[PDB]
Amino acid sequence: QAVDETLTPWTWNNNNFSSLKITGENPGSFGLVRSQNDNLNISSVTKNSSDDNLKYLNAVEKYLDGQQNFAIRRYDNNGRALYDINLAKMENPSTVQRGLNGEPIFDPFKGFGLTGNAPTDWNEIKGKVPVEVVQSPHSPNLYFVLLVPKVALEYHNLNNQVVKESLEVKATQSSFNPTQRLQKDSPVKDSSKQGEKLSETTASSMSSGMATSTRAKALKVEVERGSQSDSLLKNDFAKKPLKHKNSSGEVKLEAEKEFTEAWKPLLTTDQIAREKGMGATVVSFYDAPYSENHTAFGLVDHIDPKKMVENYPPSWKTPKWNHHGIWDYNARNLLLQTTGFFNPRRHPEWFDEGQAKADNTSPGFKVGDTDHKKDGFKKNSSSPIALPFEAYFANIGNMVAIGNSVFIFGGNGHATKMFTTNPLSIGVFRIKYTDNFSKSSVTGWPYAVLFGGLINPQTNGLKDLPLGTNRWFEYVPRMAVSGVKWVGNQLVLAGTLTMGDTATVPRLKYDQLEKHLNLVAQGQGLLREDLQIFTPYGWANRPDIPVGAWLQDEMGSKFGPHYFLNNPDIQDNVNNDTVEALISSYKNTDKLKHVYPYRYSGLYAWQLFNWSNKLTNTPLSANFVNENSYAPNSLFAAILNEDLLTGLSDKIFYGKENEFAENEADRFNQLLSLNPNPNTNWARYLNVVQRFTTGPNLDSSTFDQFLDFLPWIGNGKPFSNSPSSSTPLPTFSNINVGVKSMITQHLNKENTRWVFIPNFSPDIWTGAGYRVQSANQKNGIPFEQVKPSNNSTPFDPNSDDNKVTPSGGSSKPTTYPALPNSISPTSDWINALTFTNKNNPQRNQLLLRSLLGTIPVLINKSGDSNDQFNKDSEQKWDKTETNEGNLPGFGEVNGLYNAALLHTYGFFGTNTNSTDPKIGFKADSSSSSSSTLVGSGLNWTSQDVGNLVVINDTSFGFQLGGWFITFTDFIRPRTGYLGITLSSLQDQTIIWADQPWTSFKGSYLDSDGTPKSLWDPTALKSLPNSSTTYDTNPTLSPSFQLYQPNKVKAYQTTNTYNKLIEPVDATSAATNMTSLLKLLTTKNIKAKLGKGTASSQGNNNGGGVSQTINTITTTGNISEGLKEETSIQAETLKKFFDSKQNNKSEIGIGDSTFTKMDGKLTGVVSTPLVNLINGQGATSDSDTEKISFKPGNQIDFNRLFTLPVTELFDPNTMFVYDQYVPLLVNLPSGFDQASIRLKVISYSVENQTLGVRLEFKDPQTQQFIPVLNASSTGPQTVFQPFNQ
Amino acid sequence: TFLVKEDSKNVTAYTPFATPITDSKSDLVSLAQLDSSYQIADQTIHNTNLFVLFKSRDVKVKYESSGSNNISFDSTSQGEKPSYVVEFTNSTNIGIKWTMVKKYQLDVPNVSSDMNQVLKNLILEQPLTKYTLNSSLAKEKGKTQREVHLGSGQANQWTSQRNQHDLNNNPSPNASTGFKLTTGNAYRKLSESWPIYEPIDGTKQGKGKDSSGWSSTEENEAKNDAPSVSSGTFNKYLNTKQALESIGILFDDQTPRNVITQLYYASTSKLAVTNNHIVVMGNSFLPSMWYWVVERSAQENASNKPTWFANTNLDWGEDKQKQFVENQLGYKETTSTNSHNFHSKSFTQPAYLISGIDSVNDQIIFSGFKAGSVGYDSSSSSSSSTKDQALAWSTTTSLDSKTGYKDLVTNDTGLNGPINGSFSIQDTFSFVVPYSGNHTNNGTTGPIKTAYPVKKDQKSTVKINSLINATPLNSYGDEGIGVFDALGLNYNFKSNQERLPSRTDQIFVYGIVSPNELRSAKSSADSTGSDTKVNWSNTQSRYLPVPYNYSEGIIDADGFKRPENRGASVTTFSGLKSIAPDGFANSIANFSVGLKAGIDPNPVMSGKKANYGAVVLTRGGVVRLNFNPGNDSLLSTTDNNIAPISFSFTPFTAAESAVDLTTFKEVTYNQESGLWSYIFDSSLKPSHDGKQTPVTDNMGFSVITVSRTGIELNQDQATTTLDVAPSALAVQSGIQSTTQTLTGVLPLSEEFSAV
Repeated sequence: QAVDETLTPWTWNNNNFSSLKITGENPGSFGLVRSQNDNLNISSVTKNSSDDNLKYLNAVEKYLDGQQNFAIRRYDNNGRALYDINLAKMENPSTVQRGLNGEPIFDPFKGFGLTGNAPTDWNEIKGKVPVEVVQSPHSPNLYFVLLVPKVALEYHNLNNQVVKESLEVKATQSSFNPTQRLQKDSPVKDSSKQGEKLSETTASSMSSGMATSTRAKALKVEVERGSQSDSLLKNDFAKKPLKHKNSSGEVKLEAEKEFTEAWKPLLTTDQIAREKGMGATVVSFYDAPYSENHTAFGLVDHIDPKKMVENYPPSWKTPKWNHHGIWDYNARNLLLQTTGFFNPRRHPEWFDEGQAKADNTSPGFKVGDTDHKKDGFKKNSSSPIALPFEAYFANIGNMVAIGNSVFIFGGNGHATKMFTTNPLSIGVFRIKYTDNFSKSSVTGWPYAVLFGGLINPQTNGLKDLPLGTNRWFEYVPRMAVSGVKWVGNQLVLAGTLTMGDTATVPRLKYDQLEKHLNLVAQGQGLLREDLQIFTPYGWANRPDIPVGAWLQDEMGSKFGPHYFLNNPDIQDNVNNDTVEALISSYKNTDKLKHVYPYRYSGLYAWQLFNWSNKLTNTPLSANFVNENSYAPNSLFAAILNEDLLTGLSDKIFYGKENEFAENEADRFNQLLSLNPNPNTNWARYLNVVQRFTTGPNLDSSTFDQFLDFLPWIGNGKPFSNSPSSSTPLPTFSNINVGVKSMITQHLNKENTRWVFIPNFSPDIWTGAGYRVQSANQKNGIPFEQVKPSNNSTPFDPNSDDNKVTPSGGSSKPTTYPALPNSISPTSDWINALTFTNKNNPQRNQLLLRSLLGTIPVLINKSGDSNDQFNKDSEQKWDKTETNEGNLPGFGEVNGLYNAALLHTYGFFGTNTNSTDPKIGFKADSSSSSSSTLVGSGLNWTSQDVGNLVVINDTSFGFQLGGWFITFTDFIRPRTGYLGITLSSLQDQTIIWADQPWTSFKGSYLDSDGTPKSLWDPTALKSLPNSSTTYDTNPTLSPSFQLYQPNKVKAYQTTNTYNKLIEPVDATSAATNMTSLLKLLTTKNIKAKLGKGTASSQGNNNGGGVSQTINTITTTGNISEGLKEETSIQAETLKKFFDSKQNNKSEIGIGDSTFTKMDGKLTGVVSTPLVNLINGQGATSDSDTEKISFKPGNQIDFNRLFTLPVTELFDPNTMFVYDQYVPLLVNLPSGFDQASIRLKVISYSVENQTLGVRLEFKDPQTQQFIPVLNASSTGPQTVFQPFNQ
Repeated sequence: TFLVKEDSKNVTAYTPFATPITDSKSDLVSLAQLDSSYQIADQTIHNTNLFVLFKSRDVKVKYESSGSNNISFDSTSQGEKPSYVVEFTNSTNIGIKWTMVKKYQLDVPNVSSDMNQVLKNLILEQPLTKYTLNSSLAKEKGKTQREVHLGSGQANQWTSQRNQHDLNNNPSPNASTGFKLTTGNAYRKLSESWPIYEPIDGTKQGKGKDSSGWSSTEENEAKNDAPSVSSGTFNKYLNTKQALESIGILFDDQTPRNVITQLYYASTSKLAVTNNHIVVMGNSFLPSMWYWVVERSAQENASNKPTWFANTNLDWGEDKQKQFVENQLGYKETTSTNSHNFHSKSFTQPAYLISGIDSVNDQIIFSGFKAGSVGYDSSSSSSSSTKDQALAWSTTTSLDSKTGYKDLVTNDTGLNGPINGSFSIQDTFSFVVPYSGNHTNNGTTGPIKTAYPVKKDQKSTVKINSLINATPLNSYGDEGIGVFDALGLNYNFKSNQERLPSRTDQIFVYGIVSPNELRSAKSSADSTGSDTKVNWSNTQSRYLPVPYNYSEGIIDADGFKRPENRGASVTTFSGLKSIAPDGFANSIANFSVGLKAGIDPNPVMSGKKANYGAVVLTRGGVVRLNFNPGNDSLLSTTDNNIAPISFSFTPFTAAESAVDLTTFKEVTYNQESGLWSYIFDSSLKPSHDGKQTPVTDNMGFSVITVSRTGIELNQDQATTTLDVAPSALAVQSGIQSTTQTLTGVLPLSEEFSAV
């Protein structure tokens, strides 16, 4: 029962909890503690070949019950421990006895009444470790605590052949080649099935029009239900004239021939529900620090996985399928990509069978039969979304209490995250209490049905992020959660969030998979990366064209209007007269649809905008959702609607309004919104968010200008490049990059004076890799960029396919006379939303991954012998019109500039190391060339998010890897303020570690008014083995990826970027590039940058504390960089930043302050007066030493108790009258008698006994405190007339 | 003490225990000595006095082109049953029994000479129906600008010939001039009668304004295709008799009564009260040109006459917006012999689909959609180029207009005439004209001119007259621009994207009217002979299109348009497909109902009057009207760029959109709570479908909770001046049922309510 000093306070990685600050009637701390003993040999528990995970996990839990102890001790408001609470070892525990009104029976000096018997489920609960604690908002002395199996901590220490990665490194004995895991051969036309292709429209309706055209007519798509039971009469979306390659048998997604040692969860969602020892548990309990019966239990609830999985939407029973079905399914399977919306090929963490169901077959629907009319009907399902062990504990942690209920928002995932596997919080649980806390109920729901009410008006940051959904919840939001807290009157949630997939939205032309390996690998689950990768030349004209149209021009000699190569230079002018001929004739019905003769193409932002799940003005407004992100790729914070969260039902009911279409004829007229069938309640849940935020209160190109301002944590230098003509150029923004171009000759020459800029002269910086005839012709470019299919001569303007006859026969050409000056992935075009490559999703993805410091770079050359790339006489920043400026323009990370990113990282030149590492990229013109991506050398990842801490009534922030981030203005916005402030870590011994977040020991608000964070350079861990006996060219680690070869033709020596750089077969390329394939392992990047060993020097240990920069009402004011009156907002913000590169602290950007401490850092314990590191540094209550209760021999009882005790206090508030305070409490001379009084806590008039607690004005805070030293029994005492 | 409408004639006070009071059921229609044919329309409580609006189904109004008493009740067949507003006071020893106090009879307007000239040739589109189709709405494209101006067979001469036509620099010769009236929805004169059949397709079916043509054979053919209870094929027409009856059109056996009678009986719809005035306006379903203003001191036996909305010079926010609205009414210098129209006789917008009427703090607040009214030709012969054609055009702001709301709305684009059509921008299309003012493909060439689509050589031989639409859609042209305008799809390509306000289509009218200008309105109503105008200063108008999410194919709204959006299946009204779940059969025509002003109960700064904001329902979202109680005027901010603060549109979700708007029964405001409530009575649904199938879901009720949100005015020293419009928030409250017949909701208390 009493305190044991052998248990030491600690922080759990999954929630970063260490202690709860108790407040109200008796303040103090609860905090987690564990046994300090080393030599924990978990590998002594044998795993055989003939047994399953469950009896192994029970043997590990039983073994760890011998090797380790855990508890939640209470401390006073000065940091001093009271009682132990080792839940596995406490003697004769009990639940609390109740009155007939359900109230717990209580009297403060006696404590609670105990029933004399333990709670339910006590034999299986007692082994679990407590990991989070919270206090009731409305009920006194009432608390909740969360318990989990010991493997929810120790999972990282269990043996690697059961706790596998989602990928394997192998022996690499054939030499390493990352294409060996990739299905890569392209599909082909079926030599026996050509005749079923979509028909050309033989006659087209006049509609009383007059214009005419010679171009090939629209394709029909006919679909109708017919009279047969399980066949339509027509179903033209189901047509399938293509088939796969037969390279040593058929190429298709087929798990049983590919995953020979398939990854699967530790336990299934059904096992965790039935095996009561393996589920998480929340219990209510009661505590009183100075009673005889000081602690006892309330109620026990299991956080049952079936109460989450039976609350998933109907579409989550068929995650292999989506509401477009058959045509999308076939286009995906032909391109060798995932089908559905949340399939286990990308997201196995939520599936009971993991990689064993990572295939396109058996989608819950009839598909693949010999007749196109037979496909597209509902059937039985065998691979639904679940909640298996790894995802389950990431869905646990981050508690809050509201009314007669308590919630669980889930963790950051560091209960169960591995290097290649991403368990995350997918929803929220609730426990609700009934009959005055005599009874309970437990439930939970996924974030998809909660966040679906999000809209563009609900954020002061960027618009159009991929956070939208529809009547089918195929957008699946999940978070690494920082926490949930009260920010003054408003309840707030924070963390990092998954968007929809921004990267794989563009889709390949059917034959070209052999030359675009990264885009297919990123679609295959092989490249688990969410950053957008530039690949434009191999994309089809349109992602959504039905596959029966793809064969309409195999030669390319007609530039087949319905299906062709994506390039924007060669597409229609459809003017005042033209639309009535080429497209407005094809009217259609309840059983007919069409594909139109319009030529269509665009760059990455066109593809992304067209088929990503962007937010709009309306909610439920995303009828296309390409896929879901592998890991969190956004910051997040939001205001959560606490009374609506209190008022939502436990059970969620869906119906036929959330089912996918049962047949394709009902899919043909598919309503995007429909009435809930009024017994159902699913649509109520959408309104739990009032407001949200994602980054700075900035808009358009201004957000890219902010991206350049922050320092890179690998070296402390800004991405801006302006603090030092042959000088280098920035990576994210476009200001001062290339040349000032007059846009007055852009468009079809159509209208470009006062249109796009706040000033008389329309000057725009054209960016890197731009196209011009000459420096004298820097304004626009004329049409000359024609592309053949073979050597087959020009695109042929003024030909009959490029003409129409209008009313009165006055024919004219349907093509552009002039074009935009740039296509490069760095492009910013205010005037051209289809040639711009920057986008609002990418602006937020770049913000997060440049904070985490792990944006990759594109390479041709390593630092090795004869391989080297140079700073001098090999790069020309002033000549970005030609190959000597070394812009890749293919395989590059979107929105940014690679050579500038390489320079800011210091991969070439003396920027980051004492000698030139000579790693980089060069655009050669003499021969074909090969390329691949590599990491920055840093190891942080987007799940590395720590405690949400609330600073005051409107300001809050959190730790995020090497940063602390603050959302200072989100609750009460202002004009001219950026709304975010940031502090960087400084310690290179943390920043260059191989799993760096394991050194963070928790974050807290401190008594001097600053948030602070704990760090320990001794807490880092190596990789699972030392590579044993061989060089592991692939080394699985938290910043590794299987980046594929991209191969390309020679760059032109002049006019280099006037056309896109042409790709070639990459399937054999890996043998030509071995020096780059070795640099895929991030340890070799550290070795070549000089960071890989003790060569970093500095502190040998030096653990301790970190603190955010000082702040005032002026901090983050940028009102002179906002607005416009003489130029464009990003350009004046660039002028405003360039005088301030030496003085970033007034912008709210800079390095943290830091202080060292000796020994281990394990965790804080916190209370309203003080914070104690490791629980050391406790105090004598030095402000209150002179204050004490009078002892029983100093009281003359009949002087007090001649009057009944009924009138010694005010009945409306229970404080004792002022004159009787010095009659019961000793106080020093000259003391302020108004600063202290006594509160009655229990009494009985028939015994004349009065029980009291004292309250005093804290010198530090505008609030009352107890005086802890006031007696040998603490702040509580009793007085009675000699009758005790 | 909760007075609840027991039926169409009985109102009874319910105790807070949700129990009727003994001997409290009262027959108000008989209590007011009005025959049983009367019924109660709307009731309000003001100083614990219950007022009632009585509208009878026996009323019959006749219109005569000749004479003075042009609009008068048809007393020949005992049809002189004008509508009454009756003040009822509880006058006893504290037991609920109402009594006559005053009884004001609302009389038909007196038509001046100018209004007479306008109404003689005026024609009203048949009312919007619950079961109405996009295709139904759709009207075949009219003569293009070049066809109207230069004539036929004048191609490639635009450039040359445009100068003398005061159309200089005009970049769209193929710009629609309107919609042909030869087909579509039935356009009938006031003295005529609407049909019960709505054409499925308004490009092919229906005979439009040709009443003689419709009645000759097309009426019989439509009757054959669409019978009245099925046996009908329903391939060209829909028999919407049941829906016409439901939304309040009077019927003689089967044929509806005359249009003047229908308009009057619709105008007797709602009731807002003041300590000195009582105002009555029309319902939301079909327009209402005239609204009665009642002087509470007027004699019991005296006559109360309304004011023509045409005589109410509303302030649309900008003189430029007002002239936009004015210029589409019709040609100005008609001078044929009598071919006068609304614009020619100098009258403003004549028809509003009044969403609702309410009062607070002695101030009256009104809101509603601007009902489209435009000129049309009635030459009947050679013949006019524009013969049998509506003269309307979309007025969307151009792509290069200066960023900012003010600039947007003030943009000269379509000042006088048509300029929009089809255009190409980079890798996408913009139906909006890319240029305005003096902007072109080679520089600056001079101002862009626009003119009314009427040939000048025929200035004396073109007979132009006005019409009134049944919906906000001013221009019915089966065209892309039209659809875009309807759906709110028009966007600029600049750095900061903006929705292009269609200054003359889907316009949303709202404001607060003060007692002085109400007295001015009453004086206008009293005016005899010369017609006198009414000035409403504290009013505003906002382009409020239907959400694009209600139309199949349109996924999002942005400057970049997906190429498939150019297809005829989304370019035209007729090709458009509706996925509207709010009980409407259409997804083009917006519709508003249920304005209820309320006092903000939250504390306010001392010396500052308490906030009162009004909430109005629309298609796919709520609208909050923000007012400055310090001046009792619309909330406004100094920075022009900012959208008028007075306006705030918050979209709905699946639960709110599912709530039929055709079933709005009553709206109650909880004064101490500060939360609205929108009672929807499913029972209001028509008996039979538009295809004569029985309605299977006529049972149930639902409510929507409208709660204030955002940052309010005069909250604290720091919130004395505002920049962000307070925004409402609608949530499906949780009071829903399908098996029950609603009788009334009781705002029992803060924490409780009864059903």
